[PDB]
Amino acid sequence: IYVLDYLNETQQLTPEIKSKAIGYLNTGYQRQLNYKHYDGSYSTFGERYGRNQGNTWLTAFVLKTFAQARAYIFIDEAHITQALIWLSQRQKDNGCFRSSGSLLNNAIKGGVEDEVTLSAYITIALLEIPLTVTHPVVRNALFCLESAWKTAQEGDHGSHVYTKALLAYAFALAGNQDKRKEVLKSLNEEAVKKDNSVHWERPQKPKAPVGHFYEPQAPSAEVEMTSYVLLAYLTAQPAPTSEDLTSATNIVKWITKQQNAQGGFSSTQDTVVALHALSKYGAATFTRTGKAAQVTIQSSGTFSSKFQVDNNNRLLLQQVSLPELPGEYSMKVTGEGCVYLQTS
Amino acid sequence: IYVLDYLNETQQLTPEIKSKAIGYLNTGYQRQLNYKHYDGSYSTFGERY
Amino acid sequence: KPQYMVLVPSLLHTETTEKGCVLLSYLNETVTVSASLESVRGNRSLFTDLEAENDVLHCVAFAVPKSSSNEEVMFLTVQVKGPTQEFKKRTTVMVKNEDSLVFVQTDKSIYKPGQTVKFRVVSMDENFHPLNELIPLVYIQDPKGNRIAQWQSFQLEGGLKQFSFPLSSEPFQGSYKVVVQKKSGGRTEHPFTVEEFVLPKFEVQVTVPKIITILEEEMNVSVCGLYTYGKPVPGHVTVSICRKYSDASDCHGEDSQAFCEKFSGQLNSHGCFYQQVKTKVFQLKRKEYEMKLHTEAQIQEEGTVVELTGRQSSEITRTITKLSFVKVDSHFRQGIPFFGQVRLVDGKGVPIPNKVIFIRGNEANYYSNATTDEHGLVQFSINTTNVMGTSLTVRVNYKDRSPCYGYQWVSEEHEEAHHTAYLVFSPSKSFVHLEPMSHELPCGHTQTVQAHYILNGGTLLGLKKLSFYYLIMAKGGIVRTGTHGLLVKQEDMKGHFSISIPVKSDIAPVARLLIYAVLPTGDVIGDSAKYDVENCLANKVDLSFSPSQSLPASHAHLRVTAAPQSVCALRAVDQSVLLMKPDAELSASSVYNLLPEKDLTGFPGPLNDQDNEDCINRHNVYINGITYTPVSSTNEKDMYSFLEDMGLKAFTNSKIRKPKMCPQLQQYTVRKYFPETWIWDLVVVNSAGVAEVGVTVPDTITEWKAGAFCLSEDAGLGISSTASLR
Amino acid sequence: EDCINRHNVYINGITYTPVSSTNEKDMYSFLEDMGLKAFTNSKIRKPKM
Ligand SMILES: *[C@@H]1O[C@H](CO)[C@@H](O[C@@H]2O[C@H](CO)[C@@H](O)[C@H](O)[C@H]2NC(C)=O)[C@H](O)[C@H]1NC(C)=O
Ligand SMILES: *[C@H]1O[C@H](CO)[C@@H](O[C@@H]2O[C@H](CO)[C@@H](O)[C@H](O)[C@H]2NC(C)=O)[C@H](O)[C@H]1NC(C)=O
Ligand SMILES: *[C@@H]1O[C@H](CO)[C@@H](O)[C@H](O)[C@H]1NC(C)=O
Ligand SMILES: *[C@@H]1O[C@H](CO)[C@@H](O)[C@H](O)[C@H]1NC(C)=O
Ligand SMILES: *[C@@H]1O[C@H](CO)[C@@H](O)[C@H](O)[C@H]1NC(C)=O
Ligand SMILES: *[C@@H]1O[C@H](CO)[C@@H](O)[C@H](O)[C@H]1NC(C)=O
Ligand SMILES: *[C@@H]1O[C@H](CO)[C@@H](O)[C@H](O)[C@H]1NC(C)=O
Repeated sequence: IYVLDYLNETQQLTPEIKSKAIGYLNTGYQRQLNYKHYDGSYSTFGERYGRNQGNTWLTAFVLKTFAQARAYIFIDEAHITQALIWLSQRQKDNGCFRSSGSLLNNAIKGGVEDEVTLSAYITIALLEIPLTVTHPVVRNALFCLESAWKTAQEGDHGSHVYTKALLAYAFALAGNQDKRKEVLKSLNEEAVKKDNSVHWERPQKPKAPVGHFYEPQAPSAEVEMTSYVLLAYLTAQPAPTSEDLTSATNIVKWITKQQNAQGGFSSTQDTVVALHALSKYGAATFTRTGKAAQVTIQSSGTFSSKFQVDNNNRLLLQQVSLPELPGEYSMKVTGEGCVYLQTS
Repeated sequence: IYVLDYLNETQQLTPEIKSKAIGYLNTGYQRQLNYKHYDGSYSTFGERY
Repeated sequence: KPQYMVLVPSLLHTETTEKGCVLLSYLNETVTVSASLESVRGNRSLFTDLEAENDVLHCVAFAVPKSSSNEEVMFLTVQVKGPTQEFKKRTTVMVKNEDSLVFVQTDKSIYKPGQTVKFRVVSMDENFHPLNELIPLVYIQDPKGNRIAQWQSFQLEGGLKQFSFPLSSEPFQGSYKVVVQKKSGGRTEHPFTVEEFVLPKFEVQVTVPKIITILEEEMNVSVCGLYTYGKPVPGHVTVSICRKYSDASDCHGEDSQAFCEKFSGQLNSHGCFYQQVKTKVFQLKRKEYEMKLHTEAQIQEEGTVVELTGRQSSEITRTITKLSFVKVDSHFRQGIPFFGQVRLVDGKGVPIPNKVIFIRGNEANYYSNATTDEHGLVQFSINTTNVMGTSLTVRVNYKDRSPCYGYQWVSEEHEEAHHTAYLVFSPSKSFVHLEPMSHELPCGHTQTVQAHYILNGGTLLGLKKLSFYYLIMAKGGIVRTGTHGLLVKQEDMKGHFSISIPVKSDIAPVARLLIYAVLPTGDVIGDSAKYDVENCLANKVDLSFSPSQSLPASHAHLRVTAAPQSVCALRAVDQSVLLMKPDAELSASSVYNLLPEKDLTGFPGPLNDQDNEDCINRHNVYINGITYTPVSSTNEKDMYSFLEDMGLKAFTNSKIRKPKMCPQLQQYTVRKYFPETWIWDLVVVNSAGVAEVGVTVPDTITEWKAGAFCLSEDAGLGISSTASLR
Repeated sequence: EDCINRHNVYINGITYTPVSSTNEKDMYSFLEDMGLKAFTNSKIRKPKM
């Protein structure tokens, strides 16, 4: 679904791949209905085994996918409603709903299973649905988030990144401009930025021992979390600003560099969230009608240059040198269509 | 499908029965795809044989 | 600890008011509760609040409007805010755009050509107070799937309306219908036949066992044909008592009828005919099925024969000597004697006196004898200090159908009293069970139930006295409430205490009473109850008439009593077609079973439950003593469960639910006037009861089924009796 | 012969519990691993059911 949206938003698509993907989507949808619970919950096996209860994160993952799938193809609201009320039912008074661990693999999920991170992924998956912040469930969710954020902020460690990033993204979905400002500032403090981009990572050397093959029982989940960081940068109530877009550009450069030649990315979660992030980026940046951009560079030593950008040369890298020692290079852009301007 | 048409032609319908029938239709469609042939033909059992 | 408890039926009838209760106690009185019933999807919010104090129960009746969908779920949250305390708890509530309960009533059941049908329609809400409302549609339908008449978009103002429609001279014959359609899409029906016929002037009636069994050599039978003014009729009688389903093929011209025995009689001038028959020709055995009796009186000087089908279902039952329960506690407890009262009957339904029996209480090892008294009753008592779940049985004979049970070609059995009971969870080791009057409950009267409260240690620290709180639930909602506090003995177990309560009305044919006592330590006990409330109405009503008279004796009266400002629907009908064919389910029982959701018992389906998190599962179960041993789930009754089968749901903090651990993580001079009707009208009841003047129809002699159906906004509806005017 | 089987293992508390045998070292087992045998009256062997 997320690659469907990537294709349709970048416009590199066709009705054939479209129809084949649509068939895939209906097929996977129904084969997934064949695993859920009578209450509406969802399990790995589920049906044909009466003694069972579903998992939370899995129900949330299927909910998010049902959301965007509704966004593209048809799907019924009753299933998402039932899974939603199920998510509510598990919630505590002020604590957030528990983890009814009924999975088979920790690779499918990129998080650490913590109630904090779990509830964060859940409530953000909620907020991707058009959901009022005034809702009870979300009200309690934000309460959890604020609490957990303060505990991890004032604390010298709350994993420092993944928790904090997911919290940031959910806080952005709320409306708490100040809160998202402070948290993104904090994540920006602990930076893994590089020669021409930015990203984030887990501690890189866990304090306690680890396994052998690729750090087993630890996917290390850098792409998905960086993608969520990006996603958090991309969302304001009227439209984002410039500086969030620059940060987004850098982290997206890292993202696209971190893509696997086999296709997708190192897993399914990170692939999904990364494609969601890039889709939202292009929805912001990649305008399909803005096609008349004109750039004009002017420098105090009468060093003037001019460039044009349109659809035909959309992917063009127009490069030009800059000889003057004291650089006072005034860029001036006009027209339509976003432009990235990388100087070194 | 034909009763769907009947309801929607006579106008004695609603979006609820509509959506439930739509789900039935997709489900039966796919469960039927699970019986066809690789050439495109269709059999009672078909697949897994 | 400071304590609260808020309670409400899990269902919500919308577009009206619904009651819910709250209890509060033990400190920081200045508290504010608030219920928020919210439509999750999209958004809706209905907000309700109250400010309250300690040691008080109070119930608020919040109202709900209509919605978009017919039936929905809603998040009900509740917030308790005391000056130094806060608590919040939510759940799912079933909301439903209830369909008003409505119906019809005709002038007559059957019709002949040239006449006009006349009927009326009625509607009401949960409360049987009348309801004024616009109806989308009602219509009359002709048997071919085609329509004959229709009326649309009409508003009830007295909570009812009347309509008529004339029939042609040569329409279609058969079972015509009338139908109503409501704005919800709900539809209702009331049939009526249409055909030619003659007016009867007598009715045959048999007397015979309504229930006949195996061990029967003979049978009393009698034939009595009532007449006009119930007078004796002379002529001829012939009955055809019959068994059915012989070895015939029920096909190829083979009559399925088994032995049909025919008895003639000359129906005498005075009195009625009798006959004692012998059942040897019937072979009251395995493969000779139920008993139909078709009695045909040919009245003389007309040649006119009419039949009655009778006692078709005379239960020739295998289960002979069937004893019974009456008042069985469903439950027992580890610290108590329970005493079941148990009647004994057999066959016809007559109790046997002085008959020994054996009573086996298993997992109490209580094998005790008793006997049947004049009423077949035994009140066996069993002390209970024992294991989890108890089984109980009683017999008069042993655990087998002693005479020739194994042949595959046998027809006999004997009932066995069977019953099972589970105990409460009471970690306090205190509990309150109730001794009820568990049988038929009259109306308009007070009754005292009694209660066996017991207190492990009493209040541990607490204060001196304690409190009990009882609720009487009706029609899936709430009706009545109260409480009672009592000074506790210092550290001791006090057993008995009674509670009286009124049975005026306003309560379902079931009355779900419960009670619960509360402990400042955060603890609680209680117990439910059930009373088969006799079908009985709030608004009393009555009828009368100036008495019977002669043939054209025009001036007659009808009178009715009801509430001082009301109306009544008055159906006097010449009882000949009604003699020919009866009415249809017209009674208070009609009103009652027409109700939607008689009993709220258990939550609905779409909502499952609300789970909690406490898992006491040890790594190893830590079973000190002689040996170790694993974990397992129990099976026993709970307060959460008491309030579930009660029907409602509640929020609190105390230990209500048992600490069910989490499952295992391990995985892989006269001029005739119209007959067939006398009076069909509406009338108004002043503040002194009404009295109208009916007008004696001539040239007609039968019963006069008078029917009174009254209505007032204040007292609700009323159903008065079958007064004749012979 | 000292079989200690209750009808059920008789827990009052969170729930009831089932039966199971144990696994721990014993004086009888001490003397068996010793390689010898003996006769007494006291409780040496665990009260196996
Ligand atoms: C394809 O991607 C576009 C990117 O804008 C999505 O947005 C739609 O663009 C089409 C262009 O014709 C508009 O007509 C729609 O109003 C836009 N909004 C929609 C339809 O969601 C669009 O979702 C995708 N599909 C298309 C091309 O409509
Ligand atoms: C069933 O009912 C309608 C009745 O007209 C069917 O016909 C369609 O009506 C729509 C009305 O806008 C036309 O635009 C279509 O051209 C008609 N043919 C279609 C849509 O197949 C239609 O088959 C069904 N659904 C409706 C109500 O359109
Ligand atoms: C839902 O939210 C809006 C927010 O302004 C509120 O005004 C509205 O009354 C609510 N209910 C409906 C049906 O829109
Ligand atoms: C209730 O009041 C007492 C005294 O003011 C206070 O100590 C307590 O914290 C309050 N809240 C409780 C018992 O929850
Ligand atoms: C009914 O049967 C009994 C014998 O069982 C007999 O004595 C009696 O006369 C019969 N008739 C009536 C009215 O009891
Ligand atoms: C049943 O017990 C009573 C004593 O309580 C005894 O009289 C009676 O004989 C016993 N039953 C039989 C069949 O003897
Ligand atoms: C009930 O029976 C048990 C048997 O031990 C006894 O302990 C208890 O005192 C009896 N209670 C009575 C007769 O009230």
